[PDB]
Amino acid sequence: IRIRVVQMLGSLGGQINKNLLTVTSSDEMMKSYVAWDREKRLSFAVPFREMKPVIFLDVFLPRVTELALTASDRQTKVAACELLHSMVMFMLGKATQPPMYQLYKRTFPVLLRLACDVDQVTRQLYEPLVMQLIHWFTNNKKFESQDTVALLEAILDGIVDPVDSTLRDFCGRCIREFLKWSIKQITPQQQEKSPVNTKSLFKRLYSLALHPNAFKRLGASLAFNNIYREFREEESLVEQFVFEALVIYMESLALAHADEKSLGTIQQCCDAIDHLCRIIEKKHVSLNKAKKRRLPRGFPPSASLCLLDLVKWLLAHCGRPQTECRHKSIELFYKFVPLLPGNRSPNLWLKDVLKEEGVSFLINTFEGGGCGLLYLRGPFSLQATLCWLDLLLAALECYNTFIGERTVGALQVLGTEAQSSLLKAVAFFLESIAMSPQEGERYNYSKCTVVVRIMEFTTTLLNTSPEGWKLLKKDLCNTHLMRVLVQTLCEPASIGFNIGDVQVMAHLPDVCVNLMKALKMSPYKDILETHLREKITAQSIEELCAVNLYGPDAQVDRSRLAAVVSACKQLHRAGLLHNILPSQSTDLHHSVGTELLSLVYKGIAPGPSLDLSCKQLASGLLELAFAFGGLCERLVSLLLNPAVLSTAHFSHGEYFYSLFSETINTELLKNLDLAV
Amino acid sequence: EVHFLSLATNFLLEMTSMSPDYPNPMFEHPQIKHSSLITPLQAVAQRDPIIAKQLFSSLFSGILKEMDKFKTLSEKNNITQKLLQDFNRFLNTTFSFFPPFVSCIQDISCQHAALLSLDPAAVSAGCLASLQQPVGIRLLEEALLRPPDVLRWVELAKLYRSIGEYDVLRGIFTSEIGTKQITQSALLAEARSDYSEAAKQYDEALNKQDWVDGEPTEAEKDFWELASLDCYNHLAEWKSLEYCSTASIDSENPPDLNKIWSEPFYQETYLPYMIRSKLKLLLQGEADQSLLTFIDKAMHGELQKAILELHYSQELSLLYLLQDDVDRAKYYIQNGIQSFMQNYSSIDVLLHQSRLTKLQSVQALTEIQEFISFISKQGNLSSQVPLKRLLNTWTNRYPDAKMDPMNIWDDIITNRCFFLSKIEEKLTDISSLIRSCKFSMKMKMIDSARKQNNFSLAMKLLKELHKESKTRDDWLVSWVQSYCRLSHCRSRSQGCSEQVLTVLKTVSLLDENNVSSYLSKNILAFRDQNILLGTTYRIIANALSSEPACLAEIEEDKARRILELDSEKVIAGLYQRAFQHLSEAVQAAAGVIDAYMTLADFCDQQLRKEEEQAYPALVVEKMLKALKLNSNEARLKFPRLLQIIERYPEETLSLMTKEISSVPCWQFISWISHMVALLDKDQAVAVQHSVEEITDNYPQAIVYPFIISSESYSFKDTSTGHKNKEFVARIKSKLDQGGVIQDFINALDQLSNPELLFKDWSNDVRAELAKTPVNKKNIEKMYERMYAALGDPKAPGLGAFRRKFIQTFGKEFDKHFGKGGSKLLRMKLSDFNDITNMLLLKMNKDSKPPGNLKECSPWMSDFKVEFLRNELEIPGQYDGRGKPLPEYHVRIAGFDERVTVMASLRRPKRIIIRGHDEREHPFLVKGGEDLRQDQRVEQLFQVMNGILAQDSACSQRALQLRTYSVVPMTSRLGLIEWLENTVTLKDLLLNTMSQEEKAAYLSDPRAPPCEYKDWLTKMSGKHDVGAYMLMYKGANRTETVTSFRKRESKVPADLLKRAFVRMSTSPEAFLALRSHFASSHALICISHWILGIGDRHLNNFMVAMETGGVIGIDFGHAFGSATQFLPVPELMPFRLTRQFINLMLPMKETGLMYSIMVHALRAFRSDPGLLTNTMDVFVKEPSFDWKNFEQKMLKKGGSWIQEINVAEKNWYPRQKICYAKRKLAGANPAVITCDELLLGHEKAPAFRDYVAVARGSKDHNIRAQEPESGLSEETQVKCLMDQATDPNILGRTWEGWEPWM
Repeated sequence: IRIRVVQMLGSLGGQINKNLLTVTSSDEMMKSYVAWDREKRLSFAVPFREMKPVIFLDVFLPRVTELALTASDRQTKVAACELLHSMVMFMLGKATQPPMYQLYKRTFPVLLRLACDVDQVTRQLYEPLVMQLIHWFTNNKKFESQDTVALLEAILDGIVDPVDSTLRDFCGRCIREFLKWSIKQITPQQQEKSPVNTKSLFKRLYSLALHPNAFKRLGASLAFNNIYREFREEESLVEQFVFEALVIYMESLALAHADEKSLGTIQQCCDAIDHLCRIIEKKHVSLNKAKKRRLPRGFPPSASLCLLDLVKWLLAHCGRPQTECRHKSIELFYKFVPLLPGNRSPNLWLKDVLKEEGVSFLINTFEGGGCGLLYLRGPFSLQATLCWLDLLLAALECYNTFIGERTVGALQVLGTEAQSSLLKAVAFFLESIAMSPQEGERYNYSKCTVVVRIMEFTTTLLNTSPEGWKLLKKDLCNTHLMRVLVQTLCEPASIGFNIGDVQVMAHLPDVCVNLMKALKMSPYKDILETHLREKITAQSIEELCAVNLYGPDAQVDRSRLAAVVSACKQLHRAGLLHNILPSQSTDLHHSVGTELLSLVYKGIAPGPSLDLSCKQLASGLLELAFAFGGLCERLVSLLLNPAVLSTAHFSHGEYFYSLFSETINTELLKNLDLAV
Repeated sequence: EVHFLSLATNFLLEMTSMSPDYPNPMFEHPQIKHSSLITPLQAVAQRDPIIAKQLFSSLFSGILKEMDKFKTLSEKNNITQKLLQDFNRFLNTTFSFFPPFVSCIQDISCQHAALLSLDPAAVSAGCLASLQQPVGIRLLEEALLRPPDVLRWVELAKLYRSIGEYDVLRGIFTSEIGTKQITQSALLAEARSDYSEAAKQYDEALNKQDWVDGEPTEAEKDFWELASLDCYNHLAEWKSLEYCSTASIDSENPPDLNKIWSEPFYQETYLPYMIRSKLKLLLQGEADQSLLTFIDKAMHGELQKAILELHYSQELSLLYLLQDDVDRAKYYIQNGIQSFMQNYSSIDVLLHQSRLTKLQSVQALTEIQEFISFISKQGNLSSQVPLKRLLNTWTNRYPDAKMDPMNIWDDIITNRCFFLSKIEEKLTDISSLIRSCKFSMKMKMIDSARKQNNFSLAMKLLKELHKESKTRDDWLVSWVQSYCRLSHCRSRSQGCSEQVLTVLKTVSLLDENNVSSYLSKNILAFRDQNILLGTTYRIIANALSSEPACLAEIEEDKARRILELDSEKVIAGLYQRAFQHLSEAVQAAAGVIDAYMTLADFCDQQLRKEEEQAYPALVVEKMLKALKLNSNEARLKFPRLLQIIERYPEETLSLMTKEISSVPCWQFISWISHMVALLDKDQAVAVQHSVEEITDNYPQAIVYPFIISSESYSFKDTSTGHKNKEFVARIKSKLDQGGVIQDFINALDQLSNPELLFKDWSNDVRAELAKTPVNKKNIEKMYERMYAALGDPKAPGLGAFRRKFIQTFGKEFDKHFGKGGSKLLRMKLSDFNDITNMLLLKMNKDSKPPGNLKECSPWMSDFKVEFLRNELEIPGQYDGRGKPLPEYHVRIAGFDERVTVMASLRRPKRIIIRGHDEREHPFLVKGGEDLRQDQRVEQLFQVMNGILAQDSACSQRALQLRTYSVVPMTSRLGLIEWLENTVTLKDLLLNTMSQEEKAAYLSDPRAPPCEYKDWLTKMSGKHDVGAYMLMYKGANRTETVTSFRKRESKVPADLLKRAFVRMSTSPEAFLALRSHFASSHALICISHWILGIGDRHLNNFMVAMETGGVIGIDFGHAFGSATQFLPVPELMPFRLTRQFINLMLPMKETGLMYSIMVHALRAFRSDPGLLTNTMDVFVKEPSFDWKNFEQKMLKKGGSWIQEINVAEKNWYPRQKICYAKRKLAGANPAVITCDELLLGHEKAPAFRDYVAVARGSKDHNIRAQEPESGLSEETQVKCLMDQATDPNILGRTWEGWEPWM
């Protein structure tokens, strides 16, 4: 390896080669090549028989401290850990008879990195040491001095950092020990002054929490998941801070809008707020009063903040375009309405205030401040367009639960008597919805995440009160919505659905079919029939079902067949296939089904090789061919056949049974007593 | 010896078991037994060597400290002599060198009394081979503090010669091994890369005969031989190197054998040049046959084999490839790569330039490996395409120009041509591509060697290739073009006499063939030929126009050839020849930028000569058609256009509009505060379309330059100047649509301190109305700016917001602003501002400056960015130098909840804001300071260290001026970048003092403050300023000098040395902390003098405690203005005081703070004039007139109050460029201070004593014994360093400038 390093470094050039060493030479190395404290301490006096000279025990601290982390020999690693533990005990015993916090600030953030590293015996050591000196430092014999703040900032600088995921969950346990011993010892006749007290730690938590860094909110949520086991199981301390700061945890959750799904911050903040909403419904189901309460960030000031303004702030921020906050605020709205002293329900409440506070008042808190330009028909990702799309999605998913529940009606909220802007906004959206490459698909994903919500809204509006059909217009009953529906039915490689995902590709044929079933009961099934009766006809099938199928054509003809195969299978799940394609004026036996079965039977006759996707296509086609009618007697008659297929001559029926052998059997077992 | 330190501490610690103290020595509750620490301490020592070395080296000095109570005086001397003999025996007797043992004995030696005189020729031979040089260097220097005292300098030179560091090497060869007068004039002419005069005046000193004036000792009698060997080695002088290496040991015809193997001093410094030169001479084609037999006769034994295999081995691989046994060479080159890895792994990691000189040979090693592994396949030569791709990857891979010294270039070129000749034998178009590759690589070698000032190495390569360059036409024209470039460049250093004589000879050579039917078909080199001849006629016409008629006298044929092409009608004709040959090529990639810019600069300098034809029609088109392309040299010359168009308004204006409207609209963002200031100036229609274009595309980079240019723009009423105020209204109305940038600036205004703002307004009104109260309505036009910021608690609400400071100040001043509303709003008297001052002394004793939080300006404390409402985009990007990307500048995302005041007069504030890129950026805010001065001088520092990174001799040292950032958002409000972990120089030198040194320095009747003040009284009589006006005629020369030494000698000496030893605590790190401080301080002391900056007191130097390098801040007096306009002038060019000298002991000042200065000044005054142009178009800006300068000087309270009466007209922004151009083009730095003390202190009372002290004495100082003009760099910096420390000067200077420290 080293010879290869020098060979490549030689052939790498001459103007490139000296990039190697010349980074800075002073980044991390010139913090190890400097002193730790100016005036030395720790005079050790090795006792001989008569002399006793003095040895300064600092000059081999920054080499012991580097041996004890990456030694690569467990014969010197345990030696350095034993020497470092004895040296820590000596330097702790010296200062209790010489200020050395400039030594503490560099010898404390190595004890944690030792105490939770890998090895078990150096975990049996340094875990009770750093769990004991927390108990010593959090005592009144060394309270409020500058030495404890070094330990506390050592803990917090542990808890927020790149890559030390074995250490962050240890710093959580240190904060839990800190909180326990910081009320186990300090007495309330003197617990009113400390700037490292409980409430100072809480303000430190919130000032950590509203931070644009990715990690300084993950640190706050790990702190709260470790302190929710306390802060509820004792009294006379709970009703002040965090029962206001629930909104600041929710606002940090809102601030975590576009970090990453794979970071691990949303799963922590959701549990962080839920661990407290499971205690607001254990005491504030009973404890409700106008006591002296503390104001959080945002609300108007008063003398009490009991519950009723929290839900009003929620219902004023349920159209907030930060999605993971919007979901939690709607959910908390539903599980926070039935706790008024009237023991109410949503169905009384929202209409009960809509009758007496203005019809547009519950409109503008749905459309938001983004109700109010053909420069976007070129498919691109200008940051104004994406933010307007986010506003539209907020306006779209606000209604999707209030209409779907029995809280409000449908023609009550919408209609001609209000003159809102969403009904016009979706029609503005449905003009160029179907239309620097590195930012195009970024626009395409957020364009495609809203047509599914449009389809779900069109589904959920009808099937809750089917007497308000005609309040919608007819552009959605025209060649825009019934164009994009045929696009997401057959070939949605056009409107922007890229494949390479796994969520939306799996969620298309669960919403297309439920939308179609939400339209066959609708009176305008005829627009669907007259549109879809033009693309999947018999002549289009026989022009798709060609005469040359198994050759060098890889993508083209098998894809063009599989599109309409998937389309008709979605139709058969929908229960709308005889409302599209009827047979000839004959018996049951659908002529396209008999044609498909005869096609696959006579294809494998020679004039044949195979593949994997060719057999997948053949199995899908032969599975569709039984979905039309009864047809099983024809299938058994096909199976018992005495033909002879010669080859440079086996049976000509066992081959056709032997290839498929699963679709045939699961079709024969679909109907009993007329098969056997 | 690998285990001796562990065994020593084992035996030294075993006997404490028979000692009665193991009685739980912590003896309390939170203990540890005494056996629980001393047992693992010796258990860890026998595993790794470094902590064992530390244990032994501490316990030894502990024992010797404890021995000094008993064991009385007579015995300690014998014990220490025994230990000295033992350590001598150790160093002489050790066999396999161990680094943490050799360092251990040389560490415990250097901390005790008698052990210092160890073995001054065994220390060097041990440290040079164990690769532990820093500690021996420190040991020898500590022995040279507190003949044997000359050989010590020889071995210190031998140590410093191996780790680069050649400046400190030549700093002892002219001060200690000296006292003659050929070594000085040879080392001065080998300091610059001039390796022919210093290798021609060593033979003249080594073949001396008489010399009865003091015969030179045998310390330099061999040093002359060694240095002549080196200065023969650097340039390609092979045959005269073997002779001077072998012809001083034995007889004449070579007996070279065990002669050199015996007397091992003969083996060290005479072998490698010999084998190197013999191998190099064999590599070109001879028989030689003399080192082969010596190698084969030395290929026996252990001593004569285990050194020649251990050290070199690469010459052995080349030699056995020459004898053609390949696997022998393969074994030796594999040992060579293993040897290189073993060498590199032991150098301490911050010892730079040693690692570079080790890293610069792996290319040659892998080239030999590539050649063997190419030739070791039989079917590899079955075609020519492996050879073709081989030649392609060889040609693509060069060592770089300008950063690799020329022996490495010759190594790669010699090995490549030898490999090509061997392949040319082993494989037999094909025999033309080999020759073409050879010739092209040699031409790249010559073009690299011309750049870094190796001209003697250039000329021999020119003449060596010259016989080959006849077979074609393109090769000959490229050769004569390279010759013309060489003779163009090498004539810039020679004086005014020989300049015309050496550039005339590169004219007539070109009359031969590169014209015989070649300049009609090809057109590419057709332009370059005309460029070269035009520049040659430019040089000739520029030469004798400086000194007019004495120069065209001494020469017959030269004068006839000059007058062939009176006495003015030949100069005008030569200028005509230059202009015609420059207009040939423009009418005839990246080659058009040269052809444009030569004509551009020639016509510009001819116009600046002429101001004391159709040239403005040729300047603008030919410049802007290159500025349309990316051209950084043309990018800095835009205000030359904005001056030529103003002073030449008749023609070339619609031309200017038509050219400037068709351009990339992003190459003006650096010059935007000129173009937005030209709006109020007439003829602004040339700059409207580009400004509207940039405010359409990049609307953020024009905001803060527009606020100040719209803060004062009073138009005209003529017909061409009516639409301009509407255009200003158009840009103002289309900019700042969100109303948020104004809120940002308003919040930053609310952040600052108003208590000094009221003081600034008080001095403004008491300086405005106190001349004559006939000035119309100005107090009534300026009182609203006071009343908006201060007054009722509703005016800040209507301006920006409520303040926590206005709650205690605007609420307070309602009971004394009643007097304001009564009389101060309608004052018109200027008779009593003591009423303001008695309230002003109340406004500081009951006030609360510490606002303690961010909540003083709550717009930023609750930011919460939500949508597109003109997001802020943190102030300070858009540097220029290319197309911006306005999406990836870090948008602002939060303000941190902690402010910190600073320690100054004004106490500015610090903010800790966050970026959307998750980092935190700190910054510092300045309330009430104009900052278009510091922004301009940072632009000067950027152009200065853009110059500095192209001279090779400063690029190899890696000299850069470390800049910073300032943003002037509006007037009186700007952001300035704060740096992390830096300490002011005064704070370093004041913390490093011990507890009684500092306290008895501050509070003391004998202190150098109070002694200097009592000296001021006893020479003059009063106790104020004007005592300086009496002192210059109140004391003679030889009294102040002794009185200055007597109070200088009361400060401790080793204070910066103690500061760098307190924090380094590693002998390796101390070296590269001292050296970087010295290098950076040398560079800023020569860069503060070209543009003369004064007021260089203690707190305007900030050092960085992670690598020890100074930063210069607080740019008060920009051009020469500290000695013009202060009452008591200052006369020193920079600050080189006592401590900056006592850091460098025992070396004298000519070692490190001198060669940096010489190379930097040679880098500066060898330019086309970009620094002069940029200083000119800086000083020709109408924003810093006499009013703005006195308003700037009145910001602090101090020595400048009033009393000019002359300087309203004596500002003179042409004489400052005249004087800076003079002391850039060679001027005695006692004459510039003379003239600039005349021009401000003419008809002063004590003017004669000022001009006497600035002149010299002609007894002591070299600055009085030199011509006032026409000097050179080394003598210029010599009299400069003399004037920086002349104790007559420093005895009489300002008491806060701190001359005694």
